[PDB]
Amino acid sequence: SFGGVSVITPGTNTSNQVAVLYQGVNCTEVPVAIHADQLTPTWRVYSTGSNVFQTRAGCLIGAEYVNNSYECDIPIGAGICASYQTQSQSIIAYTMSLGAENSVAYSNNSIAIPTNFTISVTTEILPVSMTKTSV
Amino acid sequence: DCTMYICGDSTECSNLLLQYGSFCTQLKRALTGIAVEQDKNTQEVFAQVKQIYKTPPIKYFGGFNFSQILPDPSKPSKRSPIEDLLFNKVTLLICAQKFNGLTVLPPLLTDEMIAQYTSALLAGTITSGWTFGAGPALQIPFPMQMAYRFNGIGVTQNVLYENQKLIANQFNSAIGKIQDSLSSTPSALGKLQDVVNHNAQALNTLVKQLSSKFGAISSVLNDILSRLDPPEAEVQIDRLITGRLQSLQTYVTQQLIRAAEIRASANLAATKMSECVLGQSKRVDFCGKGYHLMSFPQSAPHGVVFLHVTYVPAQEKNFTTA
Amino acid sequence: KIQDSLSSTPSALGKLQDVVNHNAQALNTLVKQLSSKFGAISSVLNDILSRLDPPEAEVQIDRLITGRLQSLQTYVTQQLIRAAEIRASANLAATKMSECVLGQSKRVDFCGKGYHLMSFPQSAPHGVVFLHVTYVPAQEKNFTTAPAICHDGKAHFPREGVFVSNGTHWFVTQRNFYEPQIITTDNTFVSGNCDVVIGIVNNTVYDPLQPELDSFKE
Amino acid sequence: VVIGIVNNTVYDPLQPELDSFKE
Repeated sequence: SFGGVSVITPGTNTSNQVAVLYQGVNCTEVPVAIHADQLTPTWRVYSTGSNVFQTRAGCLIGAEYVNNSYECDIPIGAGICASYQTQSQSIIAYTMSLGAENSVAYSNNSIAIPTNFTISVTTEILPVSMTKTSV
Repeated sequence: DCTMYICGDSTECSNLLLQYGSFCTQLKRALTGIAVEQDKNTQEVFAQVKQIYKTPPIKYFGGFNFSQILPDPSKPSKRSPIEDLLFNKVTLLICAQKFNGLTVLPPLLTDEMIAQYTSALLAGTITSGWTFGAGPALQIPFPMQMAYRFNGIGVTQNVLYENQKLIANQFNSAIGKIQDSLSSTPSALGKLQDVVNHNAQALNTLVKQLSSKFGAISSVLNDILSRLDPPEAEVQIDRLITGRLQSLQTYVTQQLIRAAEIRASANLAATKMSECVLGQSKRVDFCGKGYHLMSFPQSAPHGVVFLHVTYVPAQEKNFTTA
Repeated sequence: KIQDSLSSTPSALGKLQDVVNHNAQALNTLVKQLSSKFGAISSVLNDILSRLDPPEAEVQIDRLITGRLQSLQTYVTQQLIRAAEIRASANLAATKMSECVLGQSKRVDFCGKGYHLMSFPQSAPHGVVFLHVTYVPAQEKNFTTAPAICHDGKAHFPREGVFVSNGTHWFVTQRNFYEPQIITTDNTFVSGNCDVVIGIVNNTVYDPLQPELDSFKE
Repeated sequence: VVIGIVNNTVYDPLQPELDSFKE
């Protein structure tokens, strides 16, 4: 029943907690049924210990789902993102948000015309060349 | 996964593989880079709007019927009939056999979010015109916008106002043949099928390549250990590791070229979406044949479909000029 | 504020840094690969020549030659792809410099978000930086419009603009800056009849010539 | 100076309506 493991961690300069994602394996399998002297990865201290969430891109251990929406920080797959914020700081796994809803007003005899303007300056960086070498 | 593909979950095979250095840290980086590039490609094309606009409940745009492109709330997903027809024309034991170390990762953006993005673009381009490509959406009646667009191709705006009903009927009749022209001809969506066919065939060939002797006793590790003692069985198996590494190199080598080929088309699609949709184009034969007026995007599996509305002169008449 | 944004954000120049970062680890791996035995007795040629006779030395050193040749081929194979990837961006930058800098571009979202006005280039290590000046409309205001106006039983259309009213009097103004004006016989052109367009309104159009004329002609 | 020019008359809206009343 082999699978694959990925380590989701924030910056080590900031925190020291990690979340392990078992990709391609449902939660009910070995991920929550690990046994001593039975599995290849030596580290097993995480175990089940609650905070077990099922995702279409595998089962991840160490984060708790929150029914909110923020910009994607660390991509996971199938529309799930994780970050390191408050609920005393833990690791959450929310659903990616496309943006804020905005209903437009339409009428058959209405129009909108601006009265002022604004000047803005934006930047753009483009590579042009690479280093030369010889062997 | 190198270890399982090259070595049949053995131990001495892994010990011999360890002597080849970083011939797999290099192989495990290119694929991750390709995956990140693929994730960025779809985001660069569709994520061009700050907010998610929604159409007003009332839908009467002066005679133009946009029901064929607007989302359908009756269906479980917010997909237009054209989008469903496109989605039902691309088909994606072997899939459950690839336990040799070859997997497939799911895309970051779900199709139900690409549909939301497409709906937002459609609402913005049907309610505000091209004014929402610079700042916020600005109100304008649809006939006024169409008169504005006719004014950009050298035709006086009075032509639309004096022929509004006929133009609306022509547009409604023209948009009513795309569904038939797609449901009848099966080769229209032929470009998108190759993208998955090549990726399936490459994996199939890579899996089939595992049953090669490579100038050795046999292609089965257990069979070659059960017949020869270590001192020269170690030499014999080395041919298998060399051959499997050489075979695995070509796969990523071809994938690196295919990634660039796909990226070029993704950039072209992004440019088309930014120019033909969010505005009006003067470039000849860029947003269709004739004089470009408007465009609407639709979502397809691993691709995008554009609908170009153009202006084509009808029957002529010669004269005498000075 | 450009200088402040550059000095505050430490990851603005990320595209240029990747180009020079990818060209160092490649050489690092190419030089670290020299420590691999490649299935031989040792990774040192002198050690092999000092421990074995020529008849077997000429066999033991072939494996290292093949492995190093393969490791050298992979490097140039990847560099050839990276070179084309850089060349495509160089061509794009050349086109952008030709269009946005030496003129004004009508292409939407090509030389900045908004209505492009000007552009200036700036030199950077292994790259180039552009500065796009645009024009973004500020706060707006809704109004009430009408497709046409019919004064003497004849339809009238705006020559350049759109008819607009504040609720009491009708006006004509341009499409990107509010500037009301009185409808005259030179701001509009007559075409068609008074029963074809949908949504026309009844109003009058001023004629500058007639009052000054009959005032003077009398 | 023009090649292929033709001879015709251009109507001036000013003349009839502003001379009939000016009479």
